[PDB]
Amino acid sequence: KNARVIELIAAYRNRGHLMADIDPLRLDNTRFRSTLWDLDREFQRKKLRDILSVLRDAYCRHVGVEYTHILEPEQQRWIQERVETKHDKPTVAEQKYILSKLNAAEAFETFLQTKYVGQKRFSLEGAETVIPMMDAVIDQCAEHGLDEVVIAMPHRGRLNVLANIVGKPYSQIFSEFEDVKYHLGATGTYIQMFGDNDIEVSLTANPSHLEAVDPVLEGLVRAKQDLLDTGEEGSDNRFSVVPLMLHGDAAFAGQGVVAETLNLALLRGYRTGGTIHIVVNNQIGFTTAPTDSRSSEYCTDVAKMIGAPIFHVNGDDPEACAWVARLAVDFRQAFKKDVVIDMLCYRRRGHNEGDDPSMTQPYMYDVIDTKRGSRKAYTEALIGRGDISMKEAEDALRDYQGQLERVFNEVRELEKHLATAVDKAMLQRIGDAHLALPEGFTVHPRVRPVLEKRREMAYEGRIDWAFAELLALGSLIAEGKLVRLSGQDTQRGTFTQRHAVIVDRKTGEEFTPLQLLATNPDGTPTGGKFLVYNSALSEFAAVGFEYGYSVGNPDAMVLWEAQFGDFVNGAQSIIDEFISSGEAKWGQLSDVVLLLPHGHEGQGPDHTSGRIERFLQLWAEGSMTIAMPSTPANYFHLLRRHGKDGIQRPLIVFTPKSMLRNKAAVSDIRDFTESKFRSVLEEPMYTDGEGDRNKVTRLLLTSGKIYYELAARKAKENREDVAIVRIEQLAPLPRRRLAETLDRYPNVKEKFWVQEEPANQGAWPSFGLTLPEILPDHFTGLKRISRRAMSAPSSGSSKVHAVEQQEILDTAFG
Amino acid sequence: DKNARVIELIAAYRNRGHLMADIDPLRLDNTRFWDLDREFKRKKLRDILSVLRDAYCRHVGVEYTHILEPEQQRWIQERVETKHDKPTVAEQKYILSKLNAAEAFETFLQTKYVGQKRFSLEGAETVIPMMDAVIDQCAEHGLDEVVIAMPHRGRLNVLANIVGKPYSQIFSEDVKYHLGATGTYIQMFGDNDIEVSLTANPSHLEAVDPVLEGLVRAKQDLLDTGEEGSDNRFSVVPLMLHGDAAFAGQGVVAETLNLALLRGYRTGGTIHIVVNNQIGFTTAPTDSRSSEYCTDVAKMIGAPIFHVNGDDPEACAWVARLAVDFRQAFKKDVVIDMLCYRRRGHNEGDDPSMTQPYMYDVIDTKRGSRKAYTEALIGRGDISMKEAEDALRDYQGQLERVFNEVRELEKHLATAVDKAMLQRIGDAHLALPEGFTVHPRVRPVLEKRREMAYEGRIDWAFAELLALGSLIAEGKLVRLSGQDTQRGTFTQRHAVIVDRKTGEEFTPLQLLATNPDGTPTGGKFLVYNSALSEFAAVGFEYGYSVGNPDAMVLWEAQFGDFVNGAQSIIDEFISSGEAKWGQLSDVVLLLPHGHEGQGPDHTSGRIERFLQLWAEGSMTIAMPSTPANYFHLLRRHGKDGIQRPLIVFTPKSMLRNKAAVSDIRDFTESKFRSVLEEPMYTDGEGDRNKVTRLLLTSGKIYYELAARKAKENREDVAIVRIEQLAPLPRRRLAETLDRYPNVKEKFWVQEEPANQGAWPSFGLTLPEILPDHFTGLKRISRRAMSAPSSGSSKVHAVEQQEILDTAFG
Ligand SMILES: Cc1ncc(C[n+]2c([C@@H](O)CCCC(=O)O)sc(CCOP(=O)(O)OP(=O)(O)O)c2C)c(N)n1
Ligand SMILES: Cc1ncc(C[n+]2c([C@@H](O)CCCC(=O)O)sc(CCOP(=O)(O)OP(=O)(O)O)c2C)c(N)n1
Ligand SMILES: [Ca+2]
Ligand SMILES: [Ca+2]
Ligand SMILES: [Mg+2]
Ligand SMILES: [Mg+2]
Repeated sequence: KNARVIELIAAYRNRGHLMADIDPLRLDNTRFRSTLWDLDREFQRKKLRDILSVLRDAYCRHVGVEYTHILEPEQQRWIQERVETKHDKPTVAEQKYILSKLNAAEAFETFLQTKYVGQKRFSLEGAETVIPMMDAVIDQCAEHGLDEVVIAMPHRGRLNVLANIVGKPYSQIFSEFEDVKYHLGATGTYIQMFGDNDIEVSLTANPSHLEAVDPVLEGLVRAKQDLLDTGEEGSDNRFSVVPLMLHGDAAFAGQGVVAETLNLALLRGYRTGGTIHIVVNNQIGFTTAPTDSRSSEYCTDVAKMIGAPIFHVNGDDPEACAWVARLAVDFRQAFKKDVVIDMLCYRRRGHNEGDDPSMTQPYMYDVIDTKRGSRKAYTEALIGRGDISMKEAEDALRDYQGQLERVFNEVRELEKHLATAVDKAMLQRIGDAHLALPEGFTVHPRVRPVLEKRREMAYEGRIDWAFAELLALGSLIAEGKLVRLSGQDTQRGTFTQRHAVIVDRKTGEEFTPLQLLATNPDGTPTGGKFLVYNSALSEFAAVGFEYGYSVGNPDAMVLWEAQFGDFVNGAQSIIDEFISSGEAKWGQLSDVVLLLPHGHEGQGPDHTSGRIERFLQLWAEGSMTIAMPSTPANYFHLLRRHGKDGIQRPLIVFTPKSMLRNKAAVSDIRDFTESKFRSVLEEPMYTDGEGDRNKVTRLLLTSGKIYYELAARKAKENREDVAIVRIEQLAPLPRRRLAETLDRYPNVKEKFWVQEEPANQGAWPSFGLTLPEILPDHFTGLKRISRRAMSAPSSGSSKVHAVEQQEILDTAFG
Repeated sequence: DKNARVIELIAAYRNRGHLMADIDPLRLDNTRFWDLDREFKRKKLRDILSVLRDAYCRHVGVEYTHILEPEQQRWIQERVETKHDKPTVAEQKYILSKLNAAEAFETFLQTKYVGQKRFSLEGAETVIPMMDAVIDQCAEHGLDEVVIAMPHRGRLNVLANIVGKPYSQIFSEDVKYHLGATGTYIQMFGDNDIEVSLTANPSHLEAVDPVLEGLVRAKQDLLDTGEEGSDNRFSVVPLMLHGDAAFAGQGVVAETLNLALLRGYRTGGTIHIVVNNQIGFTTAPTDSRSSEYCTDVAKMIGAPIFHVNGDDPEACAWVARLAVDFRQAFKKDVVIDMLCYRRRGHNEGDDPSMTQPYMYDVIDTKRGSRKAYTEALIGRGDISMKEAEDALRDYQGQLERVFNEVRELEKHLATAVDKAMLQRIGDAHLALPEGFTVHPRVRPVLEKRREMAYEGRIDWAFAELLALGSLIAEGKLVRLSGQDTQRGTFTQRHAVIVDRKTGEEFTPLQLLATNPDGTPTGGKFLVYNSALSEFAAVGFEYGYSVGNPDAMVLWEAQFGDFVNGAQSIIDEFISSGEAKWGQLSDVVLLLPHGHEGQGPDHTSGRIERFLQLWAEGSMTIAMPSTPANYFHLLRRHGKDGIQRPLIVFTPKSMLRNKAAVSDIRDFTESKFRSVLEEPMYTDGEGDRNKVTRLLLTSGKIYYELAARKAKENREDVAIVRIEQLAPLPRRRLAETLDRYPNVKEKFWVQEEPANQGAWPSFGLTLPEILPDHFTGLKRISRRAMSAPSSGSSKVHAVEQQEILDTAFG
């Protein structure tokens, strides 16, 4: 009999949530419907009736608890102890405060729908309990003495969140009203009602693309945590900046970026010490029922992927919603792990103006039409429970009216009225750092010559691309800059060229040579730091995270590296919605760098192109910098200009693969110490040699590694009649430098744009249209030499590639 | 108290025993690992404990207590917690032959050719007898086909030893590692056979996952099995292979798992095999995931997960067969996490000890699962010394055969319908089932559709249903899906209508699947509301068109602006599948497009990006301006006998523009017109010779330009529409412009920013393909923008008016 009791306790803990009264609409009519002598027997000693009452109150009332899937026994025990105890009833003051938050939320929803037209799609009606729930999250974070709560959410209830959570005044919110305000960033200060603490509250910008902002929030919070010296890269483990992420039920289950972002939660390179997730589960997605939106019992089932506790709560019970919000913050503080709150509610009205929701959901909306809002329900429950008197409920209705009056009145009143060159000692210091190994450190025999060659390059020149990148990042760290670099296998490098982190052959201990540059020769810190990580196998979440990280710390140097540029299309939503367009749409600035390994080498259509043409198509004056450098020193100056220009603009770099090891693609020490970024490059025979520019009758304009192949062919046939000009900066077009360079070749009779990429790809679709328009005296008659237009970035065969590469070389010199 | 401790101990093994199971063949985690004669209710505590250790703590880690269905938990419990019959010596020798063939293939591949290391299955050979066990168990269930999707690793090994392709066809002439293949699997110890196919894929890991599901669902619908079938067998099985780093990191995995039990997307359960070699290129699992297992995402749909030791090919084969049986019993996904290792470096330039010295010092002391299983069968006494010798002569014989075989290879149409068809589709909207209650606001839509069918003024929404309805009447399977596609985002479609009193669904176009005499046409209308996914949903529909080339398959974006969420499918499959793999798709993407002041995410389907991806006959790209031209576009696409994707930029407010309606004769006596002139010149009293300014455009801006022309009586201006954007209708465009001899200036007019819409490609292409017609072509558009439009509807309205005033200035 005592074995049956242990099985009964486990059944309530494991599956009690399936019986919990969580749906305020009670749509599922079969949810609840599908010995007595032992009830008074004792089984710590407790009677079976007392065990069953504790289990029912904890697991089968307005809170459905999912936690037995958690592999950590200490986390399961922590939830058990706090959920399976008699809870102290909230004070009348706390209850009145919860009611006053529901009064503010409904008074805001009432004014919006009444004052303006076309506001229905933004309505939080049937879900107003999310306002005292969010208030409880922020208040509990303030109680923990934390510094900031950063929110990401979709558009539903956003302005209500602006007024009743962020604390933005109505005059600012509805200043020259109308849609753009449902996507803008905001900041405020939350002051505790019953406490003496305060906390910063911010709301990040987002597109309409639901859940796309999720990794952006995490990056943004991580950047703020690194700046506050809290968390993973901090001295304290408080993670004093809390991500609060809101979601819709259909989007949370359907968008892949949710899983990608959850997968980052405990990674050393991406953890934020746990996110508080709130799903506004109104059991609908426009006209779509949950049975067409997901293959699981709950919209939050994806969170089981990382063993996050999940709390399903009845949105018509704001006390249970506030209690669960505070429990979620406490769990996050104790275990530094994500918590999901599934708030079951409803969408009172139609999705938008042209929607009578009974057309597609007659049953749900016949039930919704018999519902009285959370505010009225809570006022009626408190009255029935004897917690408040008739005068107190009447005073609360007076508070609702005064709050509705205030917003109508306040809005009425508003209606009435730089050098990048470094010294040689800097290069030598970065070279020496590669050999300044910790005591007893064992280097892998294949990594040892790379280190020794870097010391040699630092003092003797012939600096290759891989070392020039580290010279640029190392010199920024020495100057006090925080440098964050990440991507797939970025510590070692996809092409075994980087070795930013080296691994002890016997212990596996990591050593980061560039980190030595964060300390000045005298021993004082520079203020700089090198944060280098291997990312998860994600593009969408990883690019979103790095974009968010550059927003969170505008003073950081933030670089994301694609394994091959070909895989960045997995992050297209981030490129389209944030990187290329965030500045013009929201005034949100990012200095994020995308490194895209690019080049035709015969490795197939998915190991060849970063789709230059797509980034050039997205570009519009002053949105991004787009470059394809051909020399290590020009890449070094490109990165240093980007980190020191004081301008927050994304940089897109088309980086090499085989050209990393091309012996002609090396730079002299003077190119680092006495030069700057060159947007346009001429052949060294004309700038440093005995070449005669006046013999040139044919000019080849190009970008990237094909220059070396064109230069080798010119050298082989002694073609003095042909010159090769490189466009290093593809966007913005270096109009003046390009015009001044071409004027130095007066006998040119024909000009060709030469590229490896197909005719419908690379720089030709934009340069072929733009160059004759911006420089008509220089580029009227410009012709293209390239691969034929293709539906894929290249052929699948390395043999076909080699024939096509040779046809480009023969056409340019034909 | 003692009996209570036993019940708690049993639960502990069932719930968490998989944490102590000996699943890692490398044993890298060094921290990983009384009265027992009393009989409890009746068996001894020692025997109860031994059954739990063998079931949960040996070479198989079982995760199943997360499953909400008690009958599924019970089914696994009964099959795992019992004394299993040891495999016969014949089955053991057969598992060994599959380990011999797979390892020999690997040794041949790393010796004969250079640049192959990156495809090596060494350290993971056990996936070959595991896949063989899956397919053999599906054949034992009498199923029709197993369709495989997998990444690069072991692909050619899978082709020869699973698909059964000959070496002459495999090594004939990197492309081979991405092509589709088909074969017949013949049972070794059984009398059944089953079709085995391998689908094509890009290098983009996990991208093929929803494509496989779509492909399988199309095959299931054709075989009348599953969700849309008469039987519940789901006789076409998706077998999906994965890598451990990709399975945890790619969002498309979760999106595809989310489709597994949906009425519009279910395939009756997928068998998932993760080749968990505990590494991702140079990245350790602790940098790749925030969960204990790479397969933890599968708990999202309550799938059972089996973690298996890849050095134990018997446990791997047993788990594969159990997985098939679970899939058949519950029509739900099963995940097999095969723990193994990657013997060599990721590729030619990789010494894996540089980044993982500890793992590769352990890997260097490992003997293959072939040498292991051969020696373990001697240790067990299951095979003799002569048997072990002959098994080595099987290996050498297999190694010789492939060297000798490749040595020998190296030596040697009208779209118009009759008025009765239109009337039938109109009548269908009022042919309600007995006792059906129409929603009052849906009632006038059905009555207006009968009226339009007989009297004309046919709007866009009805013209679409006239095209789909007429195809169904002709015997075509029509599959239509997308976010809120049954009703339509703009409340315009009503393909499915909902009973106000019962919630019963009624599909008017489904009545056209039955001829007037009562016989079936062979056609069907499959219309669904999709999940809130773009990547998986677009991938699924692309896959569905590949699986049934005879189906009319349409995917509709809520707004064209959200299709960038499916960019990997557009780039890797739709735009390029034909040229890269010879794989054909006739998939239709419907992208609601147009500048109306709803912001940068409710305005553009990015025409410029699709036009940039296009290269000679890869896709058809269109932006129709009339309901009848859209009708003929869809009917041409469904009847042309060409498998080519169609990209359609569809309207939003133009759905209700009273000028954007068509006459019955436009459906009954016309065809698709790639180029459209103004009706005043083709049917009216307009004089083409008065025209001095020619405006070329596409889409709804035509109506605004035509309204302005009419207002000012501008006989000097003509508006020509390009309905088919790609391929450019060169001949029809040249012949149309020749009819306006007094034209002194030509303008391309568009709503979209200068760096967007059709101008970036037309501005470069039109003066090149038709120099006598388009030299001097100028652009009238919005200024170049970093976003598709402004955020303000006020700014939009000013910009729309500046375009109209510039065109008539
Ligand atoms: C990636 C992505 N894919 C599609 C859309 C389109 N989309 C929406 C909007 O863009 C407006 C479109 C409708 C209109 O106004 O005409 S709402 C929505 C339904 C949301 O359901 P859920 O999460 O349950 O939340 P709620 O119940 O709280 O609304 C979807 C699909 C998008 N924005 N982002
Ligand atoms: C979406 C996406 N993002 C990135 C890549 C790049 N990528 C791969 C290749 O394309 C490049 C390397 C080519 C070469 O070797 O020359 S393999 C890989 C590691 C796979 O790990 P896991 O799943 O564990 O499998 P395995 O262990 O069995 O290898 C990653 C990251 C991709 N193809 N797709
Ligand atoms: Ca900058
Ligand atoms: Ca076709
Ligand atoms: Mg919803
Ligand atoms: Mg792997």
